[PDB]
Amino acid sequence: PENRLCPMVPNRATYIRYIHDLLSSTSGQKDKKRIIGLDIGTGASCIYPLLGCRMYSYDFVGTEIDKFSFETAKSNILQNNMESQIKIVLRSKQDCLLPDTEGMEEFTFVMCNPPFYEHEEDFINFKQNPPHEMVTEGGEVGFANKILTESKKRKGIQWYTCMFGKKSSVPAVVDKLREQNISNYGIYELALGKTKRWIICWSFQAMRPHNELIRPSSTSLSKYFPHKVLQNWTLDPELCAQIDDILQKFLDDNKIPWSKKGSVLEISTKSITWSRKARRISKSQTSVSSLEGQMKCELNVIDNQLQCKWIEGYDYNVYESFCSALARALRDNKK
RNA sequence: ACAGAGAAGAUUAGCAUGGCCCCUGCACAAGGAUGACACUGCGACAUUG
Ligand SMILES: C[S@@+](CC[C@H](N)C(=O)[O-])C[C@H]1O[C@@H](n2cnc3c(N)ncnc32)[C@H](O)[C@@H]1O
Repeated sequence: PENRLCPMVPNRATYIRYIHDLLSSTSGQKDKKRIIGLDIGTGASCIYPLLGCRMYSYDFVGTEIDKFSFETAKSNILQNNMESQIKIVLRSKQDCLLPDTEGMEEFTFVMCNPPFYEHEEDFINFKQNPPHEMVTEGGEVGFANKILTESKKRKGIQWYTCMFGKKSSVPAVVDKLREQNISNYGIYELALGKTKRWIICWSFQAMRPHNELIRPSSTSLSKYFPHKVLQNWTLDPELCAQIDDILQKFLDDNKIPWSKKGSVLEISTKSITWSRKARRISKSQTSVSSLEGQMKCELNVIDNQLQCKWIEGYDYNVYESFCSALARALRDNKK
């Protein structure tokens, strides 16, 4: 009402589906536990908790800055019957953006939509069409810097996300992420007519989501992409026959732990045992007996292909080494 | 009714650069080969909004 007064945007729905895919692609053996969310900037609409409840039955905590917006969020949830699922908090301009858990479990994800102006003169200079809601010191980069700074002290929250409305933002915030050595992040490019958006999610945990969620197809921001998670190959009929035997001999001759999972073949590596360094260190008397770096990935076969999708790890060297070894394994059998 | 095109110049053919798999090697470096790759450079061109 104060700033939105329109339900036409489906970007809220797509942001929530991105949350769902980012969680369901990174859950694993973990049970379907109660999931609680955080909406920094719940606003007088609180669309994010509402559609994260009506769509996947999550729980939510909404942190607001404005008295009117806090009251309106309370009313909205009161006539929505998620009183027992969602909570709302009013905070002053100086409070930390991440509220205390207050005895419950730590949030599974934090998700925001930072304010995106700096001055009222700049408001008018760019677009003050007739309308501290849209004002902050630094913009969507300064707010993201605050969130990044406070995300050192709450690492239990798995998936931190932030939404950016200017392409120039992605360089700065991704540069700060690389300064703080957050390897597991991602950019998701949206599309609404001509408008584009950038969901720069970042986590401090091992689970890596799908490529379609961290690496956008367009190579415009190719310098800012996270590491690769999936490396696909194309097969030919003799390999499309001997694929099972070749994968067996590869994964068994290299001292590589593995086990099958129905229609998907798995792996569980606690040390690189396929690199040349692995066999040299095993064959040379040295104090270290393992090249560190965990990994979980799945090798599946679909229609003359082979996929190596990463599903765990803090280190990209292990994934790249396994991918290259597998590619050579295909090559030394196709011919 | 209020957050990427509204622009730097880009992308790309390409030439370098960098790791990765392979071989050689005790290590580091060092070297070849190859071909699955970029969070690195410069653009013989080619065309755009
Ligand atoms: C673009 S609005 C996000 C509104 C969101 N799209 C919604 O569902 O209404 C930016 C938000 O930043 C929040 N915000 C700004 N500074 C804050 C602070 N210090 N503490 C809490 N929230 C803050 C405001 O409450 C505001 O809702």
